[PDB]
Amino acid sequence: TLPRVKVDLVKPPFVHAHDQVAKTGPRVVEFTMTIEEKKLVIDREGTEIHAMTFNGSVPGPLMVVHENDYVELRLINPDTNTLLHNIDFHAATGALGGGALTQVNPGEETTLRFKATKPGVFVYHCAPEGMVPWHVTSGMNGAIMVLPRDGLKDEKGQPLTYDKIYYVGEQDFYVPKDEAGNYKKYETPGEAYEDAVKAMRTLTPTHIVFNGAVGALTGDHALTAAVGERVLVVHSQANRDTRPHLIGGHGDYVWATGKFRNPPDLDQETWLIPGGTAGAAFYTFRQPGVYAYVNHNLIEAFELGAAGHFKVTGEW
Amino acid sequence: STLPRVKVDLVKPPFVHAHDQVAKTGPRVVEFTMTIEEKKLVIDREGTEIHAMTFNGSVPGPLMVVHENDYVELRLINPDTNTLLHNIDFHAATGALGGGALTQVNPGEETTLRFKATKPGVFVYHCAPEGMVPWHVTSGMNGAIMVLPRDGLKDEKGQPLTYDKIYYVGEQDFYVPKDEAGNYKKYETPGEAYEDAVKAMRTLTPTHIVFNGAVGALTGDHALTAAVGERVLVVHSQANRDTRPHLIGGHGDYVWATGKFRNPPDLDQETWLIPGGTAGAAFYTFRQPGVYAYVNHNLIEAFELGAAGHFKVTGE
Amino acid sequence: LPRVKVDLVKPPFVHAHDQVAKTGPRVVEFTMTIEEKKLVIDREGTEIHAMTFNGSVPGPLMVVHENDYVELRLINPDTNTLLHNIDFHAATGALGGGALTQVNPGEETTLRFKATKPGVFVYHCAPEGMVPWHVTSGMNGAIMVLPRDGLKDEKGQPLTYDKIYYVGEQDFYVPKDEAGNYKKYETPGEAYEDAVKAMRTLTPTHIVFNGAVGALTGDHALTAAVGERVLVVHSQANRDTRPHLIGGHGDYVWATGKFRNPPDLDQETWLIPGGTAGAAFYTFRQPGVYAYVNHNLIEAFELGAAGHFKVTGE
Ligand SMILES: [Cl-]
Ligand SMILES: [Cl-]
Ligand SMILES: [Cl-]
Ligand SMILES: [Cu+2]
Ligand SMILES: [Cu+2]
Ligand SMILES: [Cu+2]
Ligand SMILES: [Cu+2]
Ligand SMILES: [Cu+2]
Ligand SMILES: [Cu+2]
Repeated sequence: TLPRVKVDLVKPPFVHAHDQVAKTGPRVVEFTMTIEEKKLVIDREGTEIHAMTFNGSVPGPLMVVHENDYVELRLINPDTNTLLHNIDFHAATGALGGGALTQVNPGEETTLRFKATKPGVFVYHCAPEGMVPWHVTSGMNGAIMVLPRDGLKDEKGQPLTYDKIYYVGEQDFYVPKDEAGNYKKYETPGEAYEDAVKAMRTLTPTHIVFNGAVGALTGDHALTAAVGERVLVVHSQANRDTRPHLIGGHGDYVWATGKFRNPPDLDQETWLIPGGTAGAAFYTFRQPGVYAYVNHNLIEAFELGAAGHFKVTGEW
Repeated sequence: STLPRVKVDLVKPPFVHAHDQVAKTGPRVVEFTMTIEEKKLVIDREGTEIHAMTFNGSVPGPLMVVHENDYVELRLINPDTNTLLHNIDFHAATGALGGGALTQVNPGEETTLRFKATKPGVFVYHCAPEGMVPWHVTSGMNGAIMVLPRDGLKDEKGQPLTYDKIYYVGEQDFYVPKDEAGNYKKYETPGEAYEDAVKAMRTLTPTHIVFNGAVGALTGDHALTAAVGERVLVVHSQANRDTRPHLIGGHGDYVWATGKFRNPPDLDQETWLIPGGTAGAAFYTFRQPGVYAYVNHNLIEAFELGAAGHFKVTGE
Repeated sequence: LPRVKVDLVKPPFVHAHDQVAKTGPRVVEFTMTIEEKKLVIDREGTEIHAMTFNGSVPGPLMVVHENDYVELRLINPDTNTLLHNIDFHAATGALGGGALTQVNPGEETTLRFKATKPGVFVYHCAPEGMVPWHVTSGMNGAIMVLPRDGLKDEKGQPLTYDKIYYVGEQDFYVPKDEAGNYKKYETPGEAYEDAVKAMRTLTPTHIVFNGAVGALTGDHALTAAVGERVLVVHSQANRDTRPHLIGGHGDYVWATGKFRNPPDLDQETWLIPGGTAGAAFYTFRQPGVYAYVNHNLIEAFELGAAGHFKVTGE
């Protein structure tokens, strides 16, 4: 009985078009994603890994719906892939049908549907029995935003409207090394499993990056904004704690654990986003220049890759 | 000596001894008794053994429940069968190092500790022998105590929150020493493992992280149970290292991440951070039947290190 | 706009100030001299090349009122060998607009920004391409921007402290050799290579309060008297920490240190994110000794994140 509306997901950090304040009532929003396993270069030294992704990107695209809409996803696992995948949504309640029904082997496809009853930004990631850590730390995760029917509100209940929105997915990678110390390459994901588990148990990442690779959000790929623009930055980490910080700016309004029924925190310099969570920060640029966006464990940002840039224009 | 007295018999986790959410009488002296027990314990599927230091023979120690402004009187017994000096620190107590400077007992002795529970919330209690604190805490000597508001739990709006079931999930990080051959080492006595224990703790990387003392301790047969419609409170603690609870398929409807009840709970949490040395409480109402997993959301720590349990929910 | 000059003191102590502003907006002037020097951080005599503001780790705590202007005269004497560039989490924009603020040995620069947001903020070195090395070498501190009307509890009522202490927690990554022994270098430049290798392990060899193991114990223990209201500013420019007052509590806590937000009550332990400064308010009710620790007990009692509070009274 509910009207359906198709959406075309875009590669992060960008987000598909949508209305902050819903212009209708509940609806069934239809999304589509194609799982893609592929080699990926994550740093400047040509370090390669077998990434497992949603739509060929790390992180997966940001989905945006409104409180009480129905999210319908068509997940496709082409026969070009070699592994089983089972998507999991933190915004949903229950098993969504059961592993047997959600699970998708190479050459299969399935449709999921659940009601987004809670407003906020949530993490979605793969959860294949016995290999959860592996898929998640291979890039198989993203986030979905469930906006309150009439947009975001400040601590006073007054509206907060953003002019721009970016989705920064933080990914921790655990690239296995040999005896010498050199990183290792593999022909297929499976051959990497053995060493991958061993590397993950060290609990020490070799790389921590935004949008899939070192520098992915710097240079000409830097995020953009103009003096006076209100920007919303959705940040997620599906497996490890992170602490975002906007160098030269602040988090005017922050939902560190990303759930909008809770009023936001003000004037945050840095905020902690727990592993397995998505967070959202709201900031209004008052000056031009270059603003870095980092994980404030500076070793993780400047050594392992967790840093990006914000190019802001306008007159000083 | 003016206050009425009541005796309570502690039970083994994840269960909690009988109690009233809404206090039925005024301040009382609640009497508890615990026997320290040093013993070999198997913590994983591979039969790995360690010398555990426990309160009442379990890891974690039992959950003590009292009401705000009651007096907690604990009789701590260290039988001569043990070999080490022990004591106990309550984060709920004031002065005397949480009562740690007053509860030093050698094997063959016993002591009675008493303090007023002036602050509502869940607190961690752990052993703190001078010179060997981390060693005892990471050997399993820690638990938690809940000081309920005299009027029970309330939501972010001041309305009562009543739970039908309560479970105490204690997360424990173990640092089992390995030899040059990469194998886990065994010992004749606790003190015989000190040197290696300290060297293993300084790596800051746990070999195991478990719920209720061992891998799978809360899975399968020993899975937590609930029925559709039941409100469940889950008290979760970690005496030494940060943790991030997540109920797969569910949420934290009302959460006190740092566990202090005078602070309004956070709503719709997908995952929440409980700091090392803190006890947290999450309230959830099951809507769909099935097996819900309860994990530490650093998926490597949960699925590779043991921090994962199960929730068997019945109903339609 | 009026200008006053204030003299900074070595932490854990804080320069005198008013909790409630007695005047309107002003320009508070501070001066700091960078100082690279060898430093012993543990009782085993382990030495490192510390990069510091005013010769101490952490740097001194600066205190101003919301909307005051902070003007800092940063001096990098020629007796140093590295270039430095200060960064303030309290400031908006990249301070140095018309001119660069980096300062090579033998140069100085003046910095000025408006403290528009109340709370405690981290300030630390941020040199192009060596940020983590300087920050983990001690070059960081904090600045408190008090609300004009002083602190308030969750009910909007005033909170006044009798004492204030600044505890800077520092994580060090001292490089080891083949045999597992800490390495020593002649200058900070010679250590760079091994330093980056040590930091990449993400595992500190030392985590200390006020620059060294035990720096806040014994004769240097923090002091208070029963009945006194104490405010403890705690910062960590690079790694998460979880303060805990053994035998006490955080009656009022601003874990992420921002005052426009009501504090949390009755905290046993609170998480302060890396790159953040937090503040805890407590009223001592009993005499005796109290420990102040990072509640990852291994980091506290094995790595050095522990200090003492000697309290007198009835
Ligand atoms: Cl910064
Ligand atoms: Cl999950
Ligand atoms: Cl303690
Ligand atoms: Cu997958
Ligand atoms: Cu998850
Ligand atoms: Cu003990
Ligand atoms: Cu403790
Ligand atoms: Cu510097
Ligand atoms: Cu910073």
